[PDB]
Amino acid sequence: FYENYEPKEILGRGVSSVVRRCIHKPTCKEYAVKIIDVTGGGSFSAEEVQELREATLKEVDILRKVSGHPNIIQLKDTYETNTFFFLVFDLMKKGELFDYLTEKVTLSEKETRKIMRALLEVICALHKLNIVHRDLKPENILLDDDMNIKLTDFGFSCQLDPGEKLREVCGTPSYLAPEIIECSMNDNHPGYGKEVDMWSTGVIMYTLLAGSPPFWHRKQMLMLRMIMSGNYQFGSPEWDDYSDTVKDLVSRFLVVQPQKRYTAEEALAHPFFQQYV
Ligand SMILES: Nc1ncnc2c1ncn2[C@@H]1O[C@H](COP(=O)(O)OP(=O)(O)OP(=O)(O)O)[C@@H](O)[C@H]1O
Ligand SMILES: [Mn+2]
Ligand SMILES: [Mn+2]
Repeated sequence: FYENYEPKEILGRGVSSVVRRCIHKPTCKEYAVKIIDVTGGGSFSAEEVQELREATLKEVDILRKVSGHPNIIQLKDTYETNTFFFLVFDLMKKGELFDYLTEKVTLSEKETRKIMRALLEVICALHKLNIVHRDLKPENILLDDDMNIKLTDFGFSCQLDPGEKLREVCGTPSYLAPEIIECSMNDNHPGYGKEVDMWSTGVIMYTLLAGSPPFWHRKQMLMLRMIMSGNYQFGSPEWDDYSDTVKDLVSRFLVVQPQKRYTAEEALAHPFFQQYV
């Protein structure tokens, strides 16, 4: 990696990796490199290190499969050694949607419609290929020069065989679909699928508008109970200025029963996105 790229400053860090800005020596163009330390540390037992190696490979695999979409991050180069993985992506200058939301506090309904439209189009493309992202959140949505969205972080992503379900619990609890929490509680649960992305997308859209999570609590225990029950509300002091149309959309995502939750294709067909037909 270091023979072709000059490593710069840290752009981010993950549980087992570091993301740094870097310069491609030959071209002198800048990129971002996600460096994954497969060996990690203590909890990284003989078996764990391999758990990561295989996961990274899946990540790269998905990346390669979705390469080419205007709003998905583009994997440009990869390198591997007996310890680290080096994924090279185009550099996202305006950073994370999370950072942006941090400054803006909340976003307008028109801006949110801009972002949501692009996001749904991405998820629609991922779902069309039977790929579940499993980590849809503001932190994994980056921004380019023109403030256009770029979905990143396919570290928990999986391309599913027809009818294949998942059972592992991974991702930020606040964005976890009820099915994921259910599954962890009971082994006799049918596992989960793509629909989890749609719940996450719901949490996201809500937070963009409200500047806060639909579900939250001091104790994770009750927070999860809230998610499971789907007990969230359009807070009286915030949601006043937004149209009911957006509130109908948000509510169609936050549906505890996967089978009755909106799909990306349905979401995009909702009134909220039909002004110029
Ligand atoms: N192409 C990019 N351009 C700009 N900076 C980026 C890029 N990709 C990642 N970063 C930054 O690094 C952070 C981590 O990237 P990424 O989400 O892939 O890491 P991770 O270790 O998988 O994350 P997590 O801890 O959520 O699992 C991002 O949130 C972002 O701030
Ligand atoms: Mn991430
Ligand atoms: Mn990740």
